[PDB]
Amino acid sequence: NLCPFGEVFNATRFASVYAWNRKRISNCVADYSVLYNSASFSTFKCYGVSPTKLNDLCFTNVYADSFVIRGDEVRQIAPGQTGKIADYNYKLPDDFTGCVIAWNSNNLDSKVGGNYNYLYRLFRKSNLKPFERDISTEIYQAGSTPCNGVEGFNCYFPLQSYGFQPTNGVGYQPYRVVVLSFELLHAPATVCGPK
Amino acid sequence: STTEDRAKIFLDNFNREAEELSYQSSLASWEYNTNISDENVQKMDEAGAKWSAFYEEQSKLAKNYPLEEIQTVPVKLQLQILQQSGSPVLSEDKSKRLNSILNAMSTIYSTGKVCKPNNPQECFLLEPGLDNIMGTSKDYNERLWAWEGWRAEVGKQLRPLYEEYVVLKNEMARGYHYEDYGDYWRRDYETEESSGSGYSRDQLMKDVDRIFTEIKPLYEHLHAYVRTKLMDTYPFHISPTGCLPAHLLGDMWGRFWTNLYPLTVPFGQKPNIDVTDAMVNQGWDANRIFKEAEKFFVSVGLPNMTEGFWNNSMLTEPGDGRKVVCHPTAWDLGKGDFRIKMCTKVTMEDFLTAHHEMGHIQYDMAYATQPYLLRNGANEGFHEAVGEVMSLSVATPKHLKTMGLLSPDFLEDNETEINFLLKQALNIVGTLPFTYMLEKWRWMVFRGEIPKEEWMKKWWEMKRDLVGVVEPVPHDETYCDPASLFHVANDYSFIRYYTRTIFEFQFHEALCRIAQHDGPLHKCDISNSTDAGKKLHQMLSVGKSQPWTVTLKDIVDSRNMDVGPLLRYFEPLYTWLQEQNRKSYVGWNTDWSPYS
Ligand SMILES: *[C@@H]1O[C@H](CO)[C@@H](O)[C@H](O)[C@H]1NC(C)=O
Ligand SMILES: [Zn+2]
Repeated sequence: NLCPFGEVFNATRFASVYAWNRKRISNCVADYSVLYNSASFSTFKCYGVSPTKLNDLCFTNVYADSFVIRGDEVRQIAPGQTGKIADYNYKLPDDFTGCVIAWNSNNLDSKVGGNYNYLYRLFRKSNLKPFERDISTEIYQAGSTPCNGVEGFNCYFPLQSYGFQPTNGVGYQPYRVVVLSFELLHAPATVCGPK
Repeated sequence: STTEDRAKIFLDNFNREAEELSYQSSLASWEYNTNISDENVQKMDEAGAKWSAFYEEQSKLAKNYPLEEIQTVPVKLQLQILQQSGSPVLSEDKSKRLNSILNAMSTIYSTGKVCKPNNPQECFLLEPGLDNIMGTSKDYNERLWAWEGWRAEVGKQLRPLYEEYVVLKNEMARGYHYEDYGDYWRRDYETEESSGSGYSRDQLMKDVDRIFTEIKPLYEHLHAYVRTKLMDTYPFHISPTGCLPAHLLGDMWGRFWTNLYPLTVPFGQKPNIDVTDAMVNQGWDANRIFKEAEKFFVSVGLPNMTEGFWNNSMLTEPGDGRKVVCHPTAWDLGKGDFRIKMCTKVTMEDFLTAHHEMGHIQYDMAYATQPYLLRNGANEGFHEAVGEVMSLSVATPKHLKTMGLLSPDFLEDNETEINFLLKQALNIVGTLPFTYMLEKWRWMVFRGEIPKEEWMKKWWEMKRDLVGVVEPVPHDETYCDPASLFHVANDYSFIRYYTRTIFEFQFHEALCRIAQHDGPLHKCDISNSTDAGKKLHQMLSVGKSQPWTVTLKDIVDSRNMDVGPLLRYFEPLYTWLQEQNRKSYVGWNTDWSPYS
């Protein structure tokens, strides 16, 4: 009963930040040491739990969230941060207990001319709640004139496309993020470290 | 909701869409400049048309948001910049007439050639033909031919166009609620929004006027020293008390006196400081020049260069059958891509030029945090000033000694300082009257103070009073000698070079004070001073987000332009020029002319 940590990190396809994928890791033993020791990850910051003592703790379920953002947006994933990614795309709670892992993927997710297949949400009526996803494609009304389902004057499409090209700087390069969320409830724990 | 919140949404959509369209034009223009081809020209023109059409469309949409109702200071600047920059309110026919006049001027300037007498088909162009003659020749009649020929062939054709160019530009500026095209140009320095103390567009004229009165002593002594030295080279054509002939000032327009250094050198026997031969012997390559430049900015605490700069830039002439535009440039492509296009050569000139353009990239790297519209210098002079301030420290004898390029036993005499300071003053100081005069004439022409009937009269009346330069040949109103310069015929302001010189030495004094430099300002090296880089980084990161008055106060502790640092920089030369200008008339007579 070994945990399928290899599939979520070593995945050929990652999702957009507005449509972040969640995978339940359960009923297995998890080696957190081999993940944190890998120098392939540029970001490995754990909030609420010590990264070194991750292998000696037990939780009920583990949630792995996957998406792609820009380089300057890896800060917006952290708890208590605000921005178009945290407010309208992916929000982490203020009492977040888990780990955030990211690494540069310019060699894979960047193409000459632009990979416009990764996209994000620019505008929204209200800010997203913790661990919430919005897949709505309804036109946004910025002015008094009604949109009536047509893109136009003061009517902007909520979802706009990231533009990743190989010549961008590290800030504007694509970054793959994997967020491990830990849950402990009054139920038998299924995810534990090899002890 | 408020129109402020409604405007923030409009600028969010602009910044996102503009960054992609500007990146396409920047990547396309880079391909033409790094691979000249008729195909790449089409891609560059098409990508640039998409950016301009989107810019001009969103400029009209920005007018729908009233500026009075916006309370946040970033958005106000972006809406204000967008509304005023594009959307010509001029008529359909006039807008095309302006483009027809604007495009024609650049063609007459770029393709206008002057033919020699006695050889009607041996005709020379400004680059590199007429520039080499006007910068190297010591013959009166040769230079007068090139001077009048350029003035008559290129200038006379531009005269009827320039009269139509002024009225069309004034009508355009009057649409943006400005007085004239000069007022429209002076809005860069307008700290319009402040509690009180808002820097006025008219105040720039006042402060610049004050600067000329403060720099006149040093210029009048430099004018007298050049005069006495030029009389040895041109014996019977220069007056001991008259103005300086125009065609003998080292360039076609008298913009820079630096090429007069062989004729005005203070101490000839003292050796120069050229390290080019040492760099060749020491195996220096293109990588060493830019990497040692990276070390200098790293020493003050400024960030390392992006790795994309090291692999995506044209730091040398590629050869490889690719035709390139070999002109030093710093590229802010628009999405973290920072490159430098330079056909470098193992020379001291290119070594200093590398620091001047890397300084722009360090500026560009710092203000990338701000929105796209606010991603530029606070005013016109801030940008190039930063590049020259860094270039001043690397040319000091200590820096060349520490880099191993200069011998440890190089003689540092007062004789060597005067030679260096005169070469600097021939370029730095000599241009300031020429710059003040050129823009004063244009400003006054736009304001209507000079009729077309007296255009050339006031041009040379001001040339004689303000610059000390006299027309070699009488010029009718059929001429347009102001337009004979690139910046005038290509719709470019010239007051940048005035203000950048003031701010440059203001930065140099402040950073050298912070670096605890012991000695004169002209031997200062800010290297290894992390405190100086901290003050510099705070200025570069701000960009146009803050008023330039507040931005300047954070580094030099002054809200205004001050010539003190520039005059104090040249104080060793001022006291030397004053002892040697004994036995010599200092000043000029407006009435004397070589044609009389
Ligand atoms: C990712 O794949 C490499 C081999 O390509 C493997 O060595 C590594 O352990 C994998 N990591 C994870 C987290 O699956
Ligand atoms: Zn420059």
